[PDB]
Amino acid sequence: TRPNHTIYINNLNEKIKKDELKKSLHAIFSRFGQILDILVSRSLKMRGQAFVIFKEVSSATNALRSMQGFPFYDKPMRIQYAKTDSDIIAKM
RNA sequence: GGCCACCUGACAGUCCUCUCC
RNA sequence: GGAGAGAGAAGUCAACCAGAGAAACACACCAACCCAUUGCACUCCGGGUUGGUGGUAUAUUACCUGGUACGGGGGAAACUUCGUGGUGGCCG
Ligand SMILES: [Ca+2]
Ligand SMILES: [Ca+2]
Ligand SMILES: [Ca+2]
Ligand SMILES: [Ca+2]
Ligand SMILES: [Ca+2]
Ligand SMILES: [Ca+2]
Ligand SMILES: [Ca+2]
Ligand SMILES: [Ca+2]
Ligand SMILES: [Ca+2]
Ligand SMILES: [Ca+2]
Ligand SMILES: [Ca+2]
Ligand SMILES: [Ca+2]
Ligand SMILES: [Ca+2]
Ligand SMILES: [Ca+2]
Ligand SMILES: [Ca+2]
Ligand SMILES: [Ca+2]
Ligand SMILES: [Ca+2]
Ligand SMILES: [Ca+2]
Ligand SMILES: [Ca+2]
Ligand SMILES: [Ca+2]
Repeated sequence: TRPNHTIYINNLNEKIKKDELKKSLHAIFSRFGQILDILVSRSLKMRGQAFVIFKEVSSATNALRSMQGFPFYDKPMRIQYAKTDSDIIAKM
């Protein structure tokens, strides 16, 4: 997609509990820039996926490039820019 | 006296309907 | 959301009333597995199995203790005793 503040991550290990997943995700993407929020749900349609909202688009980009395919909980991470702005960025 | 279905009724954390706030 | 009412599923129960009073079932939540899902969201929330926990279910229908209504005993009497849905079919 086109650059976005938020990156969409899928092909994540569905067995990891929400709290732990969000914490590890925060630990791995922290270095690219300030993270405004990380959204994760284990519902039928959202499981295996996560939305990491960066304060700066440039951070979404470096994070996406450097971490594409990163082995996370035994599965290579797939990353794309989110198709639309996350509410906090849009309502901003 | 027992066992199954069924009938009437008592009981009425889900759901539906109605009234009021 | 909340408060009433109707109906009523599941399940338990049976002469009626009252005091005590579980279980069953329904529902919700948690855990572990299994199945399904590769899904672009920002109003939580897939299914199944096993186990567990919970509620003005703080219910009421078993059971328990009192009386009430007919029946069977016994006793001068007083009174004291046991028993109390409809229907068909099948089991000695
Ligand atoms: Ca979780
Ligand atoms: Ca979740
Ligand atoms: Ca890790
Ligand atoms: Ca795996
Ligand atoms: Ca309710
Ligand atoms: Ca008001
Ligand atoms: Ca309210
Ligand atoms: Ca209410
Ligand atoms: Ca009713
Ligand atoms: Ca019934
Ligand atoms: Ca009671
Ligand atoms: Ca009780
Ligand atoms: Ca129970
Ligand atoms: Ca349940
Ligand atoms: Ca699974
Ligand atoms: Ca698909
Ligand atoms: Ca979208
Ligand atoms: Ca939205
Ligand atoms: Ca929600
Ligand atoms: Ca009798």
